[PDB]
Amino acid sequence: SHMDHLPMPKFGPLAGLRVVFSGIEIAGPFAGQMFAEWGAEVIWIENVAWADTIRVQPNYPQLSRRNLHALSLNIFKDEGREAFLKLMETTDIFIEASKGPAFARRGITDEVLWQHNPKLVIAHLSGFGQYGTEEYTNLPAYNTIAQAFSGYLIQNGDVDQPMPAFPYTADYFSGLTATTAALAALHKVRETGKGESIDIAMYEVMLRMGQYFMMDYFNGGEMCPRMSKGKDPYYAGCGLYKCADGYIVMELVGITQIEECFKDIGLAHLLGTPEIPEGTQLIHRIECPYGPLVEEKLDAWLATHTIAEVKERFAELNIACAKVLTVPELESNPQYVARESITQWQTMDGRTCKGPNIMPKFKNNPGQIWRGMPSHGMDTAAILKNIGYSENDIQELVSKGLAKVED
Amino acid sequence: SHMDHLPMPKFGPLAGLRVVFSGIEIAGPFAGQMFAEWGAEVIWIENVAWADTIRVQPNYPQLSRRNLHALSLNIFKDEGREAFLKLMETTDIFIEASKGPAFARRGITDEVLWQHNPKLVIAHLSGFGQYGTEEYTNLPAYNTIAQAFSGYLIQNGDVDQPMPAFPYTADYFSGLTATTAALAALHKVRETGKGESIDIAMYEVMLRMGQYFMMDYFNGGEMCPRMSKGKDPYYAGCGLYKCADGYIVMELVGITQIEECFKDIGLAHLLGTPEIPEGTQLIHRIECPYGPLVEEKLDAWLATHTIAEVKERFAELNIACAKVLTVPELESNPQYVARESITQWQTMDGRTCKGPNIMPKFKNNPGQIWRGMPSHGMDTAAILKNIGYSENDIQELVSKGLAKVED
Repeated sequence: SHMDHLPMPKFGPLAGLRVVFSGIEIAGPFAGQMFAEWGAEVIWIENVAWADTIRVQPNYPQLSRRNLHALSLNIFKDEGREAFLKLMETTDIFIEASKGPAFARRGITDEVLWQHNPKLVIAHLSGFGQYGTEEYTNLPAYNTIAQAFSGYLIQNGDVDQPMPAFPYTADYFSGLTATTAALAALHKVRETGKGESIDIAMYEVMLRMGQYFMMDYFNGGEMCPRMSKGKDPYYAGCGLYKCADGYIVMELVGITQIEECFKDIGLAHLLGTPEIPEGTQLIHRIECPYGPLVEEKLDAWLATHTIAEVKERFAELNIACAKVLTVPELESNPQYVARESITQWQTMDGRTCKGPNIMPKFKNNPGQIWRGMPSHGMDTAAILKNIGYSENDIQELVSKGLAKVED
Repeated sequence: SHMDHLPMPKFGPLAGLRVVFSGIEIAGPFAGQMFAEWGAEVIWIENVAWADTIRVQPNYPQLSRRNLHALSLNIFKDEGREAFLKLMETTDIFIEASKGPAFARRGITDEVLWQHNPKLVIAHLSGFGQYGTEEYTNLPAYNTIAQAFSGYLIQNGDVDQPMPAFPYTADYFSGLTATTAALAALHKVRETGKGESIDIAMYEVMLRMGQYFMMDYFNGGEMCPRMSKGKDPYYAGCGLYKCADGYIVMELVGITQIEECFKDIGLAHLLGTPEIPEGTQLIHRIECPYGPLVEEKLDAWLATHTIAEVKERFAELNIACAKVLTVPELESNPQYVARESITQWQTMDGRTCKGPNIMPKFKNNPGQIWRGMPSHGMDTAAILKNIGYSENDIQELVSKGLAKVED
């Protein structure tokens, strides 16, 4: 009835949307919790005997589990499964992260889910997909493995040292993709009244994100080299450089930009040559015989100049650049301050917690932080009551080990 | 009327949705084109005198601009602005990437957009946001700058060499976020009938993606160190390692996993000590005095073993691992083959093009590739006719330099 709902402020583009997620750590819960940043009612399912392993992390979970309601229920066993499937009847979106088609193996097929709610949007997040070969389909999902398997890892790092993107980059791309896809499927529901199942394989997500140069390989050209110390694989004066008192990123692009920079770095005599003709806008480091010399002289000029000096000079010449900010430099940055990009909120246990604000910024229906990370099973009793369980019913579930209520 | 629509197959969760985007290169167009992967009608706006600079890229645009309709129109000038605002009247989502609030500066405020369509969802993608300080707000958007400004760059790379995530990682996270947020705002429209404006600042996107360890810094702990050659900052036996014939990623986690691996690598005598007690599941490299020795012996054992040998042994011990696949190894991988993860389609000029399939995989309404990348202004005439312009009207726009039709 009208009294049977979880209380929370009405806000955001997703007010009134009912999302439930089953999963631990980053990828799945990130996908689920994003809905909550933007106003949805999101229920975080944890197992009864053991909580989400994210909780071991000392601070991150205060951000990654904010705005959530906590259910602790064994969704695969007896009366716990009955409770889970009852919950599905009023759920709009269900997100789960598993080792392949684990839900189907345990008897909760999409068919079973749709029996309880034909409108349900189901997002399955896995390392290798819901179907494929016997060898790969049921393997564990890890960010490093997804990067390794997708060709993402091999293109990150230094010339002679590949490295993964950090931190847990594949988990975030995959989780975000799941949010996106579920919202898209939701659109279809609002016209047809028929749900959807989404097969998000982490390696396919990362495959797409690594295509900029890989498309050359697939279509008759060559795969790009890895960066050298964060410098562009192809274009001189682009990427990461070291100054006297820290790092900068820069983009040496444009006629006057190249002309005046060359003069500064002692290479004026290279201008107007066949190798660097009048009107050159971009220097290809491999194709141009002077590529390595340009880098040598650029490094030397930057090495003896401070970031402020470099920024001042690059501002004069309209060369796009930015200091590589260290973590201690973010909070006091005037743009961060003006936009309240880092904010504070209260934890459930009375402490001020610091971290990023809601992103992005919706004008008419902005997101907000309305509750800190909940404890294990904190909202179990309320959720079960809302879907028709008596106090006696809930007690029975708890004694049978099928649910856990508040600490 | 019913005859005034752009022809395309009905498919995907987003069939019938009308999306328009203004922008070049990656971030904005990636956001817009994703809608088209999943069935939406998406119109790509290009300037009249110059096309999207993405077109200079030899192969990537065949992937990044597939499934699109091409409009070439000067949306800020005279009759071109009139045409653009008329188009907005039947558009569901407008995405634009600009240097801050450039649209408002040029007279196309959100207020003006909503005058023509009060339901419109507007997504503004920029480097530093739609508001803030005079110093930062109107600066150019670059992937490297976003990584530098957000604390993402400083945490990627090697101990003594920071590097950006590759390729153009911030452009993809930011574009994807814009898609997600626009789809969320779309939900709100379908109940209230009122549109939304979304301020997606690239640095705020990347700020969120780099929080796993940064949340410790903000809340009384320490920022993590950078990885050493792709190895986990904290946990021994986790991350990237070099074998005899290539690289692997691994996860040394678990009691028997550590016990039997130690035996293999010549460290059996370290088991059952105060430093590595019976029942150790995870080795903290900094806290454990044997951390460096474990790495030394692990490197040595892996260095003399092939990937097949390592995989075979790690499969026996239930240690999660994967070969770092090179780009040439993807197509023939049995999982890629089974899932058709890499596919082919026809370009507009009659050639077979190779690249990733649609991701993710929707069960009931799968995405498909229905058209190759269009040419500059290819669909201008059709789009303008649909919104009420005569052949004479279009000719007038073309002669005035306000529109470009097909080559």
